[PDB]
Amino acid sequence: PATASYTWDRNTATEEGADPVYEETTVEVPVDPQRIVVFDMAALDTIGALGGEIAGAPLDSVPDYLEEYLADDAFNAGTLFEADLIAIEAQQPDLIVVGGRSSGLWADLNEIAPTIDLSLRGSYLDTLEQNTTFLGKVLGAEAEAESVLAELEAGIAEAKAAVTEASGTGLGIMVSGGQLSALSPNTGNDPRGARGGLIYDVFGVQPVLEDIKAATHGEPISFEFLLEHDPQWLWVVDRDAATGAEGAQAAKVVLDNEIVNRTTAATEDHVLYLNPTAWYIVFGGVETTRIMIDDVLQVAAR
Repeated sequence: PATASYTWDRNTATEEGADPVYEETTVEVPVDPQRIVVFDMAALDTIGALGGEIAGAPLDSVPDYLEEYLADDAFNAGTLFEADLIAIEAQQPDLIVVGGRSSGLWADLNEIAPTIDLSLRGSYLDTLEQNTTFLGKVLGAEAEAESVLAELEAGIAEAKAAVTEASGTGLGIMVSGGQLSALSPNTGNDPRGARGGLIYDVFGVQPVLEDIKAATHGEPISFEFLLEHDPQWLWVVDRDAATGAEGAQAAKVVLDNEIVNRTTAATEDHVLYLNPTAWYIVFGGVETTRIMIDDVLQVAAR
């Protein structure tokens, strides 16, 4: 009937737009927990992949590829941002897992049952390894955790090889509301920007500019930006697809314009679309990382 001690540097800020202030926190998590409530899809992902089952979750947000890991009678815990604390309290969970968008809900949830925050810390890759190992200990699935990490390391290396063999320069963009935002390699340990940098930081695409963030100003880029710097490969994340934005046109059609069609990437069939839900909503987790690996491996085929 053991517990496992979890200690991390918690962002005490509740807005995710606020300058973080980190404070070390420890929580005693029960081993082999029997009613887990998860708000962070990436933790939901990994818990499923190690053989677990989710008892409660923001159901309206669970991606179809993770739907299978819900309990047959799983209850709705809230949304990605907000908790139904009366429902949850009634449901008497024994472990609650929070992260990212739900990071701020930590203190309220922890009053109900031991809650851990598996927000991204530092490296996407460091987070993948730590969270998966830890959850392994919680679920009594240490062997499975060792195994999926081995698989994921081999898959990631496979994709990096594919990217290297494609060579060239690349640019990651995120389309939202007909607008374009340049993705940039993550500079610093700032975990706000780890997601954008994934394509460069984990998979090794060489950036079209040695300092994209600089040239970008932080402001959206024009179609003319693509044409100017003309990356060999263009990696596209349709953010509106992932968030359920109404009246939004698909990334594909947004990029179907006289300017972009003159781009090297377009004329050479070097525009690759990444899975919006995986790359933008979930961003972490075992099955999600596999989806990423398959997405990157598309360069091999072009």
